[PDB]
Amino acid sequence: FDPRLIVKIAPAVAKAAMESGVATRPIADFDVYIDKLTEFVYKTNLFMKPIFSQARKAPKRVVLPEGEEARVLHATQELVTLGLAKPILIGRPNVIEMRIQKLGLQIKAGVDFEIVNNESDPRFKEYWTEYFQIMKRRGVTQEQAQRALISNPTVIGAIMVQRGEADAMICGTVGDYHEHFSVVKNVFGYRDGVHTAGAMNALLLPSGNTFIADTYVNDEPDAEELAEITLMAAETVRRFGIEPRVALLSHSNFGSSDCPSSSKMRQALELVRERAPELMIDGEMHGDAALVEAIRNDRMPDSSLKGSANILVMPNMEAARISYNLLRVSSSEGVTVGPVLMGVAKPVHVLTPIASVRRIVNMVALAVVEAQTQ
Amino acid sequence: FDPRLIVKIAPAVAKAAMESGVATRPIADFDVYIDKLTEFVYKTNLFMKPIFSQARKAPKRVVLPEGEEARVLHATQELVTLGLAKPILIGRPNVIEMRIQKLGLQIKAGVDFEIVNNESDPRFKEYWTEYFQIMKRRGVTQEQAQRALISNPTVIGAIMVQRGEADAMICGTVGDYHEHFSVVKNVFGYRDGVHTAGAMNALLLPSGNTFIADTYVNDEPDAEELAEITLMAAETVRRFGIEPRVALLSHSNFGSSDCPSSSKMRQALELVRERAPELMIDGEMHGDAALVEAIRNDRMPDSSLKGSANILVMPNMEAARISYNLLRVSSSEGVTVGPVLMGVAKPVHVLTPIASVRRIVNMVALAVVEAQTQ
Repeated sequence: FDPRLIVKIAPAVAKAAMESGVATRPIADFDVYIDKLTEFVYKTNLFMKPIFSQARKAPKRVVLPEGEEARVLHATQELVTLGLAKPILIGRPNVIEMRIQKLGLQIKAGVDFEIVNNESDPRFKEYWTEYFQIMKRRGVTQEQAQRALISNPTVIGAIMVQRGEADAMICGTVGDYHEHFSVVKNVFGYRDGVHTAGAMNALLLPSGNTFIADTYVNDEPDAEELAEITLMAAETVRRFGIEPRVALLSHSNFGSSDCPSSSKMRQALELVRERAPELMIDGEMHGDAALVEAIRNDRMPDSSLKGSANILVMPNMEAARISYNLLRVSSSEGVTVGPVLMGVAKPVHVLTPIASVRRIVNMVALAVVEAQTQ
Repeated sequence: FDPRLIVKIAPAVAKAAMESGVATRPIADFDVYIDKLTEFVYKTNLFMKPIFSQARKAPKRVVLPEGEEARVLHATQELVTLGLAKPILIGRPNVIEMRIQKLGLQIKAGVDFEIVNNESDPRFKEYWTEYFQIMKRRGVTQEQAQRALISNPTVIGAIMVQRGEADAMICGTVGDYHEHFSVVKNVFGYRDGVHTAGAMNALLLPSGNTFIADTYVNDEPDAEELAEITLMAAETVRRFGIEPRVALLSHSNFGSSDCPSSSKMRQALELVRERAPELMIDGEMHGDAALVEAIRNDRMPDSSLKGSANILVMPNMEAARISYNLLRVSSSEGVTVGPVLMGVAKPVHVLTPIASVRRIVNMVALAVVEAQTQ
């Protein structure tokens, strides 16, 4: 599936046909032919297949709090089959075992996956003591914390990953985003060198692999907070293998409106350019200007952004979720990646309850993959 | 226990002893004497003894969501013994039975009291569908509504009282106040004719029995919200039998400060007088001027407030919660009543984790007494 196939074969075939004397239309723009063939290559990037392969090379421990949920179970089987990770499901062992037989799945407790029982836990005193020492000053009493471990699976899995029992965690298939995130932010803490976190959702457009952030974390991100989001999203996209072409989006077209929200983007731009000059980024611009090069070159030819931009940064959360949701039904394509969490010290990702099992498998892979590096 | 006993006996005995001539000091001012002893009656009224008796005549069904909690268990015994209410406890039936045996209480499940098992109840599909129809537009998904009924005890009892299966409810022994209250407000609804909710805590004091509001519901009540809190408190205290002496406390003393906090009080004072002129109330005043009649008469001769006040209204919850918390340990007396919820349509109250067993006993009684009427 190497992309350079089209770049090398079709010109060498057309030139050999032009010379062997069978071609009806020689092409004068023989170098532009080369350019067009790269335009296909920027689009349709295949970042998921390698990610899985490195996951197979070093499987890690992954906790899934919603063990009783059916979508979690279908993925645990697919994970054990492909050899990606060792899943630890939290929940009631009896309801999980009964549901597995109802689904027909062949995965079995104690071997394929390890069940942690929220009601009965031998380390139950250690987990609420750990959780209490983290939340004692944040308004969670001891009597609440014990009730917190039995009630919220997400709290249990967080304590495990911090202690070292589990290596990564994926949750959020049941429950609103901010209920899980609050647990994650408090226990794991911000990654060193970072003071704000962000969510990124991936979608496959006619424009190619395209990203949106921040989706579920920050309602009105700060100018400085928008900068830390862009940098991390650029690094994560680089880590997938795609070239980071960033675009700060707004209702204002390159200073057409001087409102506080459009002004916020332009300040963020100057803070990013000093931190990472090598990064390609330009704003603020209309959405269309970020995806269609022809529109951006008419509004400003000197712009450093080249082509369709793969990373899109939204001025506020509302612009993100309204755009991302509408686009998912507008460009029907398979789920590449769910809501990526960035900026947390331990490898964790949180999903929405409308995520497919395939969406779950991918995110668990992305976690194990991130968990190998430390 | 009649208060009028010392009102008529002690003067009449004094009048015959002066006629007999054996008295050494004649109390020539009998009417002043009558005023002195009627004041002693007014300061110390039990206001619980009639309540308990009323509960004994008609015990009602009370649901205590945190049934496993030991303090609830201790109170359930005294409720069964005194024949005050029909207790329905929610929790894991196995832990309750074990703790009962460790505690040595004579209450027997299914005999003295009824238990509803949170993990399994036949009336589960009906309850989550009932809670979902109230909370579908308030951010509760179908899947969330189910999970709430298994692990949120307060939600279970709320649905019962609204259905009619249970007559009243007493909760809050475990958890922050606002968690339980949020459940209560959305399910039961505001009482008709009221648009705000009020919490009242009572301490027997040197000045007498005294009430304070609003302690937990509203962090910064506006002017009309204070007025409604006042009127409800005057109604509730009149039920107790103590005549209502209302004083709107503030840092300003009768206009010493023109800041918005003091301005809010004065407006409410005019609002209260227009809605019901009969109530005895004067504001604003220093804290001390509401208790020592000597201090108030010096700042305000024609003050309508006469004597030590018993209903102190606060400008903001912080002043209230700090006043009541400081006085509860500076009085060191019987608990009387705890946080009295006012404005809710159904007979409900929420307590604090520091609530004693006597407080739970007294408060469960108070609720049974509320349930006799409709």
